[PDB]
Amino acid sequence: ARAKAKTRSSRAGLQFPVGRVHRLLRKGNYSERVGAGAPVYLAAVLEYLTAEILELAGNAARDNKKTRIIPRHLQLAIRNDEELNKLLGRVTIAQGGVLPNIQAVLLPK
Amino acid sequence: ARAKAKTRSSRAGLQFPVGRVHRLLRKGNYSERVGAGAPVYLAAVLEYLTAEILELAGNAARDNKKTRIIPRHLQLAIRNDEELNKLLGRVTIAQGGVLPNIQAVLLPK
Amino acid sequence: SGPPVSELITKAVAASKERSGVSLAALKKALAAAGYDVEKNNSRIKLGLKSLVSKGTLVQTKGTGASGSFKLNKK
Amino acid sequence: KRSRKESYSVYVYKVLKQVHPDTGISSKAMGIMNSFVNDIFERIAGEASRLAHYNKRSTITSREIQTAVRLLLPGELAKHAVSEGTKAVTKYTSA
Amino acid sequence: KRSRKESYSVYVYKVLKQVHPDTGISSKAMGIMNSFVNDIFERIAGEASRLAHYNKRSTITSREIQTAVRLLLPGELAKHAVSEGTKAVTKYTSA
Amino acid sequence: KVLRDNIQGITKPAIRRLARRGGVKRISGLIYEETRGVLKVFLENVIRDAVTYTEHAKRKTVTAMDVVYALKRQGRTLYGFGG
Amino acid sequence: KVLRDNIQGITKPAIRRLARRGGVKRISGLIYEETRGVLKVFLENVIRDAVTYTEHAKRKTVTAMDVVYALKRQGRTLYGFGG
Amino acid sequence: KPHRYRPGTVALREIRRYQKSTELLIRKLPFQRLVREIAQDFKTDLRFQSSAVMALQEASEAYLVGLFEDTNLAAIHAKRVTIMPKDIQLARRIRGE
Amino acid sequence: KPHRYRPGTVALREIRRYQKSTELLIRKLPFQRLVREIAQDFKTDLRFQSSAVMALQEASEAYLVGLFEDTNLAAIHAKRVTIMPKDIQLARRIRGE
DNA sequence: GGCCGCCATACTGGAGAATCCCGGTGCCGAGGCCGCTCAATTGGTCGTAGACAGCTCTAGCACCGCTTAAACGCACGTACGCGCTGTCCCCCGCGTTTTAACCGCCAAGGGGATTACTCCCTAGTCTCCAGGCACGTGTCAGATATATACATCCTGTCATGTAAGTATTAAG
DNA sequence: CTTAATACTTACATGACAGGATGTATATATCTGACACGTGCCTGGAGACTAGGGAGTAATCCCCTTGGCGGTTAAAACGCGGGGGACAGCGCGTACGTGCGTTTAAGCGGTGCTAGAGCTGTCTACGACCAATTGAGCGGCCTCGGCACCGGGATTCTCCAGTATGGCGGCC
Repeated sequence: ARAKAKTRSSRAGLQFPVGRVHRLLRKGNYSERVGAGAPVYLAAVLEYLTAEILELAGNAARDNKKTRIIPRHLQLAIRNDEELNKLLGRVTIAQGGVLPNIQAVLLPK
Repeated sequence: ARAKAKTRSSRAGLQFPVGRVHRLLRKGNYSERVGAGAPVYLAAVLEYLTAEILELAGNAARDNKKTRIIPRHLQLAIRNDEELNKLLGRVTIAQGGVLPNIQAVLLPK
Repeated sequence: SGPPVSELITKAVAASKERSGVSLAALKKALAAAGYDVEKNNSRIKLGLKSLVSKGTLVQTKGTGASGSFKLNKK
Repeated sequence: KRSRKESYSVYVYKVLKQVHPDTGISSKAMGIMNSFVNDIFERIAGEASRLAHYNKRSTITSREIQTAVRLLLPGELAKHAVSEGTKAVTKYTSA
Repeated sequence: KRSRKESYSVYVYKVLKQVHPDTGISSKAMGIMNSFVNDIFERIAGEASRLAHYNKRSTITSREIQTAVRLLLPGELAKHAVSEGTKAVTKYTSA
Repeated sequence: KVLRDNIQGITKPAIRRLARRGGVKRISGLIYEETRGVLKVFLENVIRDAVTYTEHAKRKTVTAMDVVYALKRQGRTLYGFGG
Repeated sequence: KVLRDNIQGITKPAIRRLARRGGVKRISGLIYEETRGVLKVFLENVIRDAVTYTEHAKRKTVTAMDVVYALKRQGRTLYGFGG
Repeated sequence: KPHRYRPGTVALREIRRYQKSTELLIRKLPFQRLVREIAQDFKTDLRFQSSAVMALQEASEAYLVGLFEDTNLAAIHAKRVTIMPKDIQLARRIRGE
Repeated sequence: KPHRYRPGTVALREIRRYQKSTELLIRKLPFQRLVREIAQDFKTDLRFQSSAVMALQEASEAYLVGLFEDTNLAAIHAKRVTIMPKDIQLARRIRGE
């Protein structure tokens, strides 16, 4: 007489796997127990951040008239947001390129 | 009734508490199971490191004609060892001061 | 139009006659005090301040070319 | 066949279609996003472990995770992530 | 009525009197010792936890700590550190 | 009770003393207020972290252990304070 | 079998192009050997950690995930090869 | 005449003295007032362990010591003895601030 | 007379191009030879995945991006536009190594 | 000295090419479809973790009172940053030549990984003893104070390297 | 006689050498409190045994790395030139560096408060463990059109040649 087993991501109405995140925290050895709202809240934060960065990636790709995300778009999206730049200052992107960044003394008169 | 117990620090013949380091490893959330040679190995490493830095501090204190260590001696001992500086480049020391260091252009003539 | 800047520069250097000579800085600020342009004509002053050292009415004291000090000739 | 190697492809794919139904994504960008989600996951996990250490807590709860967010994540995106995380844990609390 | 607070006092005292029997101790220098012991212990323990994760080993043995010494401790000291560690595990197995 | 202009409480000669400890020979007049702003931003970040530690602990008094944790999470680890 | 000089295989025009990506327009004659030296020392700082991982893994084949760990240890966190 | 040292003599003497010295270089009471001031701007009536205030004091002092030696490295790299704000801005931005 | 660009014009065009570009600037196989060379200088006859070699390549290229950006900032602060190894040493010291 | 002409350099319009912008075209990652599996789940359950409550007691907070340290401000003074050319210097632009990198194509096996096996190895726990911290104290090393000695740095002083007028005398 | 060239005496700065004086280091008396040493205890470390699991070890295979072969031209590399850079020289307006008295508020010494920091009993919320079950997500495949690669015209870059203006140069 077992009821229908739904998913905690759908119970939060979210897309990241709450079960996988709670599993990885239980086996990642960061605490003995994990609070009930902790993986849901963590997954919500991660999904919200992923949502902004994917929106920025799609906007940058559309601005670059391309319909598929390339790592160039990801670097241009991350480095042009100040708070994400402070998040990912020391983070290396594979094949992302660099910002177009020239100093004013480097440009001619 | 019972065998008379020696500390595992005494079994190693080392001064650092093997039991205390072992329990701080097991309760520090690094692994649920810990191999036997790990805390004695780490404790020997720590005791040797403190032995070296205490030797350096003692010689520095005898240089300044002071019988007792001061954190000025600690600052002089850390900052004048290359590999210890590599260990503690980003570490701030309370009441330590800095090295006597004047740049060559700052000196007269 | 007006007179050429050679007369202006000679007046600027003859205004003071310090024992240590007028810098290019002090003389261009002196010419700006007169009202003569020193910003776009700095190439003209640039060539002039070596043409006059070469021509011998003025001699260069301590600097080289147009740098440093300048003083009047002996006679 | 081989053993299944779990990754974050399908969830990133769904969130991308939520924010952009029209566009595609490359597998290299997919791996970069997997590195992003794993990196921030481990950062927040280590920070919450440190807070559980400092508070001597056997359990990391959503208070700990919120604390780790507001420590790590800068400013207005952090307070937003608080807002959607709070809304999410409320509507998950109401099943 | 008070509660005990643990520190690394007597061990560093023993080690100093071994290397310098006539040298005294200031208390805030001893605080720097306790904080240094805690700092380096946490660094090596976190590195051992990460290596245990990366090799998928749920048990941290002396090999993990040896790797951590080879990583964090630079060179000459690390070589000496391996020397007392090998001699210590040998004499511990012999005892 | 309200505190208004204590950024000038860190005096200019105190900045000169620190620059002597930093080994600075000549200190411009613009150095002091820029220094005040830089330390303001730095200590604002530090106190943000350490307070966040404090209300996460459900405490009201700022303790030195929280100061140590906040400093070391910015890569500025301090010894001698129960860490 | 042995190799003796492949640091010069990292060619001068490659360094030129990298500084074009780095935004440097004029690259002194002394730059190239300085870059070779610093890339040299940094690459032992990387590969020492990576190999130490590898015989800690008891392997003989070097994986990229070892490079990822060695870089994130040195604060050089990599996106694009995890897992 | 009264004796008077040249510019730099007293400066270098203070430099060697404060490199020799280990005490705090900040007046403690206005520093405590300032940290209370700044922390009041986040949450009200906030209280401080005084030892934590002195800990913030030497942490601030040593952080500025590191910033100032980096600043002096920039200034001597700019061939100067007088430090100027672009030195500190360069140090912050290269260091990652 | 052939049309010839002023000094830096091709250099700044290359700057715009390679900042626009995302590809690697190092030849993969001599780089692989150097990796194997220094590997056998630590432990003889290691085997290397090719992806690890390109990962080392792109990590080195990212480091070079960072250190010439810091070096360019230093050289501008050093009132120069031709960078020098003194700038690289200064940036290396400021970064803490 | 005035007046008048001549060229250097800043403006100012013209031409060739590197790359962007438009098509065009085949193709191979994208993503969609399909089989698989393991992974999330769900509920009992069972032990347990932290919020709550109450207290308590102590160290920061507030208030106060001398007391000069230090800030402050003013003021002389020397040195600092750097602006601009000058002058040596040097590294990109261009172009060509060579050579091995790249491609792409093929052989072969090393160990990465996977499964199996059996063996170490260590956390836990009741209990037992033993050291290290809590706490108190007590006593000489260094802080502090007082009288000397060099440092040292500015100041005071003298010899020396260097620039210049006309006597004088020799030649027109 | 007139005139002119030089050398010698006369004028200017510069660096070389001695000395004090006060700040800073050097030698001697005090005291104190904090290092340091001695004591209660109870938490902490652990011996024995066990449960049970991770993990070392064999093997094999296959595929993914290593080894080799032919052809291109991408890349390296070498060198001439040219125009930019780097950095010193020197001066100058300045800009703190530093001497010094005041003020005052930090510093130092003294008093009362309670906020709250933290110890202790409760217990009720909490969240992991386990048998089973599934369904969504992952291994594999397979098409296709957005993109990879290719080709032609503009834009734009960008240098390069022809003009006012202004400084530079000459005569009567």
